[PDB]
Amino acid sequence: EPTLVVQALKEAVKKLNPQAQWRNPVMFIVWIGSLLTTCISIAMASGAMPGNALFSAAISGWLWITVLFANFAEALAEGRSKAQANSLKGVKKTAFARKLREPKYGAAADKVPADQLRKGDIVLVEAGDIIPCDGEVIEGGASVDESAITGESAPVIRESGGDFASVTGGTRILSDWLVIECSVNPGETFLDRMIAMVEGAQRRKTPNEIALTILLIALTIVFLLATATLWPFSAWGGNAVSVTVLVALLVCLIPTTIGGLLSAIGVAGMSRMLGANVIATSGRAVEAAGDVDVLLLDKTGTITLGNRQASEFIPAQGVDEKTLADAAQLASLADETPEGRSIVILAKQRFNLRERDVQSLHATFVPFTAQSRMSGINIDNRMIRKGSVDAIRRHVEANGGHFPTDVDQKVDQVARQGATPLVVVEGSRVLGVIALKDIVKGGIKERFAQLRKMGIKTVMITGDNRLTAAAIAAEAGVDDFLAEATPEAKLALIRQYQAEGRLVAMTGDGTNDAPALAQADVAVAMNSGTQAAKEAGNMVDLDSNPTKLIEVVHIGKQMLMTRGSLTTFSIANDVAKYFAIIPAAFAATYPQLNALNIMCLHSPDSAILSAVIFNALIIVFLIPLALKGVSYKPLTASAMLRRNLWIYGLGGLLVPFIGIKVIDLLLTVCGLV
Amino acid sequence: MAAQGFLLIATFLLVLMVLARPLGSGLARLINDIPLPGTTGVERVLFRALGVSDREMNWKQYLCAILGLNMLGLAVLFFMLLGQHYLPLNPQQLPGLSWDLALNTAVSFVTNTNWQSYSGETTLSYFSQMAGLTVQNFLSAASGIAVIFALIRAFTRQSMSTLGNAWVDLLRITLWVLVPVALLIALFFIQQGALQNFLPYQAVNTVEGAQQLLPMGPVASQEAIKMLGTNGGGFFNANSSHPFENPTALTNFVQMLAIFLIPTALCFAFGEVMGDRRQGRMLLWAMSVIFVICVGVVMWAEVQGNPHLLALGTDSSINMEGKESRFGVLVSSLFAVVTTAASCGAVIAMHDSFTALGGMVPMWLMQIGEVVFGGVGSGLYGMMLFVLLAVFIAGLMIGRTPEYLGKKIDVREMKLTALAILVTPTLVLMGAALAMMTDAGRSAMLNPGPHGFSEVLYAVSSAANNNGSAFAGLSANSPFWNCLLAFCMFVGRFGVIIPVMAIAGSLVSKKSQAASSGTLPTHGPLFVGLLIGTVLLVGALTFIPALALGPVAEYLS
Amino acid sequence: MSGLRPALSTFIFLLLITGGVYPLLTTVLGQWWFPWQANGSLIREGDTVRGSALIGQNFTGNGYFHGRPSATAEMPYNPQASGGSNLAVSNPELDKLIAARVAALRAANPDASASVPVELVTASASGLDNNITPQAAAWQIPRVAKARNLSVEQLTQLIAKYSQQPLVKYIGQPVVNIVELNLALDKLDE
Amino acid sequence: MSAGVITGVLLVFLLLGYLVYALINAE
Ligand SMILES: CCCCCCCCCCCCCCCCCC(=O)OC[C@H](COP(=O)([O-])OCC(O)COP(=O)([O-])OC[C@@H](COC(=O)CCCCCCCCCCCCCCCCC)OC(=O)CCCCCCCCCCCCCCCCC)OC(=O)CCCCCCCCCCCCCCCCC
Ligand SMILES: CCCCCCCCCCCCCCCCCC(=O)OC[C@H](COP(=O)([O-])OCC(O)COP(=O)([O-])OC[C@@H](COC(=O)CCCCCCCCCCCCCCCCC)OC(=O)CCCCCCCCCCCCCCCCC)OC(=O)CCCCCCCCCCCCCCCCC
Ligand SMILES: [K+]
Ligand SMILES: [K+]
Ligand SMILES: [K+]
Ligand SMILES: [K+]
Ligand SMILES: [K+]
Ligand SMILES: [K+]
Ligand SMILES: [K+]
Ligand SMILES: [K+]
Ligand SMILES: [K+]
Repeated sequence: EPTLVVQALKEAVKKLNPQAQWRNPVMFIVWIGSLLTTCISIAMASGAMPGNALFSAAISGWLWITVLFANFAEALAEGRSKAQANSLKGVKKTAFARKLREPKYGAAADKVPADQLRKGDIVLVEAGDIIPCDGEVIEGGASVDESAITGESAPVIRESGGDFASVTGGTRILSDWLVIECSVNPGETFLDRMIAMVEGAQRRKTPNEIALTILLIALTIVFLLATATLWPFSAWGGNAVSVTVLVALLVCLIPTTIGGLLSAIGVAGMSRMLGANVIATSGRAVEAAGDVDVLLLDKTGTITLGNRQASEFIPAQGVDEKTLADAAQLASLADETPEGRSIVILAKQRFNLRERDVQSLHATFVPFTAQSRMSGINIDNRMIRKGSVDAIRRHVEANGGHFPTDVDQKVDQVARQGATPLVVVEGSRVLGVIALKDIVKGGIKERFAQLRKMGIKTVMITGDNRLTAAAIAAEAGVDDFLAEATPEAKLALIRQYQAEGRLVAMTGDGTNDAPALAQADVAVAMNSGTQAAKEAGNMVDLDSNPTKLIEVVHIGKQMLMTRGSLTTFSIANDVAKYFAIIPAAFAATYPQLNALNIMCLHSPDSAILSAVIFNALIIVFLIPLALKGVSYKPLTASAMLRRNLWIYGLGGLLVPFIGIKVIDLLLTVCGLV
Repeated sequence: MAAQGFLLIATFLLVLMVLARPLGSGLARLINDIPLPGTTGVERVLFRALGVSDREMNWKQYLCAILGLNMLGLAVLFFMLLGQHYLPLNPQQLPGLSWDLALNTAVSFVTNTNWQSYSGETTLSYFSQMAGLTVQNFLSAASGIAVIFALIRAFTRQSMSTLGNAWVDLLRITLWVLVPVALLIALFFIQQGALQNFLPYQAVNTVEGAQQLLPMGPVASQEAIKMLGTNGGGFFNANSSHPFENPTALTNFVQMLAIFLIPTALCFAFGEVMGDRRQGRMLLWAMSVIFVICVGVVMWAEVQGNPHLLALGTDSSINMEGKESRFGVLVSSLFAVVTTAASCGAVIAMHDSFTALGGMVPMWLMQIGEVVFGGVGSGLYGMMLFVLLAVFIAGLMIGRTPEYLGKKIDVREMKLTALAILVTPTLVLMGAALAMMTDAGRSAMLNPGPHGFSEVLYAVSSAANNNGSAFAGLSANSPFWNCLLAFCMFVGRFGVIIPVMAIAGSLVSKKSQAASSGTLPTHGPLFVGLLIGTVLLVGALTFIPALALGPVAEYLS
Repeated sequence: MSGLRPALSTFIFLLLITGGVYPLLTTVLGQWWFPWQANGSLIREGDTVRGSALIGQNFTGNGYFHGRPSATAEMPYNPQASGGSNLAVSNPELDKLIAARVAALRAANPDASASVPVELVTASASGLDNNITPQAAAWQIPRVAKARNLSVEQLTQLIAKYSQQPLVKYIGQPVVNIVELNLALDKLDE
Repeated sequence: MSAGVITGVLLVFLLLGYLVYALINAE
């Protein structure tokens, strides 16, 4: 909780407008009770009604603090989202654009800010200037630092080739001029869509949150009825219970923990989804991704799914580590595969490899091909192709070069280590081998076994033959594998998996597998221009990782079970709330009821203040759990229910006793009451 | 003492399950629209004569049918009670009832509550007892069993837009499950000492020379339908304490078996018709655990009675006040728990004379919603609402969409379940509040201290939760009391029936999935304990302050 | 229109079938199989009735057996108002009534034990209670024997004759029919 | 009754009506 964010969010909180409060019925009831207790306190201070006129004031102040804490939760979640929003948008608020009239560079560069310019224009960007437009490229070439999307700062080639000519967002260029024709208008710009997403928080509630609010409202109704009927019941026996005690019991009984933390949970979970390089338009799709029973992972362009990434560089006899990393960075520069992205990221992390001056090289770049499983460039007359070891062995044996030496025991060593060997070549001489290690610390096999223990099934689709698909399936640990994939075959697979009443979540290409993505219940689209994807739906994956649907399952089950755990906690606290307030509330109506005070508290007003203070402070103490979700252990459904009960139901039955006791002890030592 | 009570609980439970499992199979056959053996051939002729073609109807038509028949019963009973002196079978030539008592009795006997604000033997005639009370005891029970039949059918049927036939359901229930079993029970009651005559009130020359006017009548048949249909509307002032009503301990045992017979058989029928008996055994395990704990607590509280009896020179402190002598204190306690758990107004013992702790647990156990072996079908769909809450909470815990037995639970089901669970506690709370803010409600009082508020709260809970068991010290013959309790009975039964019917009509439109490893099972000790915790925790969160101002304050006093 | 036909048809059929046939069949079966059980179990002695074998009578006589208290309207043992004492446990009115009954029974039975049985001082649920425990009957033996000039052994034999234990011990309690016992006592003495 | 009692009862009824309306709605 950094101060420069928390203070500004508290400043946003301080507007306690009733219009912003009545959308949440639980804390609108709490707000109404707070205003009622405040008015009672002012009337008692003026002289309208007798009594303490300070106990009521303290109760009203702490109820106002409860309302402010719920608003602190909601605005803290909104500010945590808006920090990541302004980490990308804030550069483009104060910038400039270089306009042009013709695609030729040899023209007068017109100076227009172009912050509201329509589509179909022509602009220019050069020498580290921020790209202000989102369109296509007809000519030019430069290295582009996609920090605003990737978050790892890695150069990509943006040249007119057919697929590598699509800029996105306010993204930093690094080499030289690159003419751009923006094909969108503001509002459908990527940064504008992220603005609409971060300002689109809790505009439409998900069905899970709607049903949870229905249950919370029903609990609010029964608690309100009991509290309101206590005055006629206790007015007959002795003097009536004071109204401020009734309002304190009402607020302290109503579930205000989950009631104030629900929107915080939703916004923080969607912020966590945004931090996982996933563009989700609505949270209903995220909840469905948490709700599915089978997972389909389309491997057609990537290599060994997406868990395997670059770990370390193994050189050769006739090359140096710096030269090997230079060749690998130049080869994988023109690769949007997660493997090539990992190669670029590892090279940057090792030797700080940067801008390469692609236009001075004058090399035409060939991207990754699904059938060839190859990716390389055309510098001068040599090929810097790289890929799988069998494919590159076929490539080097297709020419007159001699077969490489010691690479067999090198790839044997990395296979004994347990990594996929990625090999680069200069055209005739093998320049080394790269070990692709799994990025999951616990292991992708253990993660898939945990998914199996969760009851959710994992299936991957491979475009290669039966042997490669079986090998990758045995290496990963999946349940079913497919070979020779066609869109008709995958649509039929989705239909026959849905035929047994199961929900299908499938990730794949948004441009090649769009009907099957629409057929699937959840669609984590990847490798797209993202414009029509976000228009149609089709939850956009940024770094095109096929295994991030597991990450959505994590962030899309964690939110739901955090909601359930906090709901059960807020329900279960009320037993200790009874044991604290009921003897305090009925101290004068029935003095025999002091035997129910099982905890040795001092005075009834001290008990009421202690219970109200704990009810206020539990929201602050559960801020980190609501922001981070729950660190949950993937097991069977019965085991998860048992663990969640043993943690949160027993917490709700135990820790309010301890908290009320220690708050009353602190009050008695400090002498306020 | 403790061994005798445990033996009584165990014997009653095992005999109940043994006698109720074949009735569970019979109710399963009625649910699956399969005619009973020996009934077809004349059932078709009866439906052809009655103009029912067994046409399937949806939830709107089905609920409208049941509600219209209930209004017809209410109107017929109200006119019969107003004009009972014109009707025959008047041994004492009793006058017609007042408007408030007639309306309260009509609403009470149509809403399967059977609250009595009067003395039967000096209020109602033989024709009134024979027709307007027994017919309503059949019809309200048949309506409840029909509602739970349609709910079980909604849980079975996959993507259909209809539920069943209301007239076929009520006719089958009344003619096959109700009339023969109540006939056997009434024949056993006449085997014991119970009235099934129509003689006038026989004057008795007492041995010491006093005068006794014995109230003869057709008592045994009304007893049998009262016990079988979980009704509780007695012939006399004492709903089951009268020796013309319960002459023997065997008769009392048959009474408790007949009370718990149809909820147990309906749980067994649910378990059989779902295909998996584990859900019915889950419901039975939860209700049996709560019931055993409640009987143990009430038996201990009645054994550890008042110390005033020991102080004023008696050989034992057992609270025998307000209890019959032919049945023990343990039997009276067990019947009190049975009748306050299963929505039955019949009482062996006067519940005012119970200890505060032994009268709290009947009160709380009927305030939770009357769901532990409750009503006749009524407690089973009360369990359905509570297990909908339980499966929603458990689905939230496991991170998946809630799903009870294949069908997912959505916003509309959540709204209707929340409303149905809201309906009866709000009636209890505002009815008791309105009774405590009016001198008309505070003038009918009998006992002082917190026991008086206990009496008021118990009466309002009896009206709203369709029990009819009364703290008999409260004088509910006031017009304000009659109107308030009648409103509570009406809104309670019909505003629980309507939203659970909308729940059934929402559930028929859904298709059940396949039970995967990721789906939470709805059986086992974990889910039984979760459902028990849900029911007791909701009942506590609704009624701990009221019980603290009433029976808890009395017990600590 | 469409719904007024089957609703009315089903209602009239079920009303007639239940309300007519079920009590009529139950009544004819009762009067055919168990007479003097469906008719009230009235003890008939020479063209008059002396009470049922189930209801119970007010016995304030010194030579009779005193049953449980009744507390019914307009009369102690009033079958026209078969209610019960609904006084609470914490009721001082019930406390003073119990104390008065204890004092009255201690005055009436001096030769018996000082601690009276619970049944003889606590009112029943229905005031028409014909039953007391055999321990209460044994408590009442000495006063009846002294009043009627009889023996404790004969009174014990008569009580055990009119003691009706249930079929199973733990579904009820053994009880003594007070009205039949007093009638047999008067028939044996005179 | 009294002014405070009747305004408390009416405020409870308006809060109950607002909560029932919120339960009926999905926002
Ligand atoms: C204090 C004791 C607490 C326990 C009491 C006993 C509870 C049952 C014991 C179960 C444990 C042993 C069984 C092993 C498997 C366990 C897993 C399981 O799911 O068991 C299900 C178990 C059997 O199911 P299953 O074997 O898995 O299914 C096999 C068939 O495919 C399914 O079809 P089916 O089962 O209908 O067909 C078989 C059936 C054919 O059905 C019939 O024709 C009629 C029989 C059905 C009713 C059986 C009697 C049920 C009586 C229950 C109440 C007993 C008194 C308890 C009073 C407690 C008072 C404190 O014939 C049988 O074989 C019956 C099972 C025999 C086991 C019970 C032995 C009977 C003696 C009576 C109980 C004595 C104690 C047992 C030992 C416990 C340890 C002390 O349930 C039953 O016994 C009968 C099913 C219907 C009744 C279930 C409702 C239970 C109500 C609980 C009341 C207890 C009070 C609550 C405790 C309160 C504490 C605070
Ligand atoms: C505060 C939260 C506390 C959470 C407690 C969680 C306890 C976990 C213990 C950890 C050890 C487990 C490790 C082994 C797991 C597998 C073992 C197994 O077979 O199943 C045992 C079971 C696994 O669950 P499952 O998936 O359903 O079983 C699969 C079987 O195939 C299907 O079961 P089955 O029928 O086939 O089993 C056959 C046999 C197998 O026997 C075994 O092998 C058992 C092995 C473990 C020994 C421990 C005994 C467990 C069963 C006894 C439970 C009664 C005592 C409960 C003690 C709780 C603390 C342990 O069991 C029997 O002999 C009779 C079973 C007949 C079923 C009827 C059960 C009697 C009703 C009792 C209900 C619960 C007590 C009332 C609670 C009332 C509180 C309000 O784990 C349990 O221990 C269940 C106990 C849960 C107690 C309920 C906690 C209630 C707390 C308040 C409610 C909170 C509501 C809050 C809601 C707020 C919003 C509204
Ligand atoms: K609720
Ligand atoms: K709370
Ligand atoms: K009832
Ligand atoms: K009654
Ligand atoms: K309820
Ligand atoms: K109910
Ligand atoms: K009910
Ligand atoms: K009900
Ligand atoms: K409730």
